[PDB]
Amino acid sequence: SVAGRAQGM
Repeated sequence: SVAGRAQGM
């Protein structure tokens, strides 16, 4: 999900 890039990991 995009939540993986929400922080940049």
